[PDB]
Amino acid sequence: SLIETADLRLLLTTVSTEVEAQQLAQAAVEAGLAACVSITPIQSCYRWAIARETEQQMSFKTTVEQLDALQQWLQSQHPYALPECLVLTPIASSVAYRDWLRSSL
Amino acid sequence: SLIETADLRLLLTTVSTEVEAQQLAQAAVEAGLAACVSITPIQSCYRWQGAIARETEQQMSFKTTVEQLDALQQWLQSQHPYALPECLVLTPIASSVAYRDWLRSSLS
Amino acid sequence: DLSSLIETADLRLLLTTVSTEVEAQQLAQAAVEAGLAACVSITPIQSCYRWQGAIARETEQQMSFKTTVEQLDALQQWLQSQHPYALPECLVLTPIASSVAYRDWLRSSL
Repeated sequence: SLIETADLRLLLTTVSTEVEAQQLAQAAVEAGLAACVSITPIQSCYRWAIARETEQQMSFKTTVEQLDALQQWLQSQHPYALPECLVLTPIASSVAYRDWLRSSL
Repeated sequence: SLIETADLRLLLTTVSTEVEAQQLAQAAVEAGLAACVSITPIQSCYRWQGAIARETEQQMSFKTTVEQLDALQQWLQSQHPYALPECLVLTPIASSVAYRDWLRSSLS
Repeated sequence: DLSSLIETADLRLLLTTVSTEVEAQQLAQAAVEAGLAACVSITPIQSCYRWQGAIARETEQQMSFKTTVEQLDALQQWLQSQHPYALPECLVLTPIASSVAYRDWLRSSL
């Protein structure tokens, strides 16, 4: 059952292509910067004038210990870009999932 | 109108296929454990069984109250196709008065 | 600023759903035009809920409005005048960190 959590983090960022998204996910998990990553296609509307672009939403599961390192490494992979960077803190998790995630880093 | 909230919860998990996701969503709602469930197709990448895997999955977001969360999670665990399901819980910090009321009422 | 994470308390994500892609695109455009959000993202989903006593499953568009707490009230009030549903979903999350560069872009856009 559930345990209240303060040290888990979800890092949400965007990249332009699926190819990049698949590569970033794999190398992030390979490097121990995230335990898992999801990729979701989205359409974004934003001011840059108003642009409408199709991109990939990435959600990286990680801990507060690995977060700063993860965010920097991601930016090193597209240093020209000014990507979305938003982090959420879950208030709870299962014991088992929390332990797997921490063990994977 | 907007109101600060502390008793709403979004439980996030993933399942393999669309059928699995539809069945689990319907049954949670029918059990009165979630007010609504959203399902989004995703690709995931993770370490499992000593390897890095890339797979297509369905992201699920169960909208519920703190009162039903422990029950929903115990139920999920008995019903989930994965041995170790993803289980992450987010807390909204605000809602409309009318939406907050709708969620709570759906589970009353 | 691109490489540095900072704690944020002033950023907000407002989540709602609408029925059609046309609706979503029209709302997202108008929110950015009016300075109420810096960025709006749209994602196709399926949602399951009880309606008129029966379990319904419907295709919808999930929207995520990225904004500040200074604009959040105005956004929500504006949404209620412009949303196609009688009782729209409205859940707001607080990101607790961002990059210096993204937070500044977001603030400067509003």
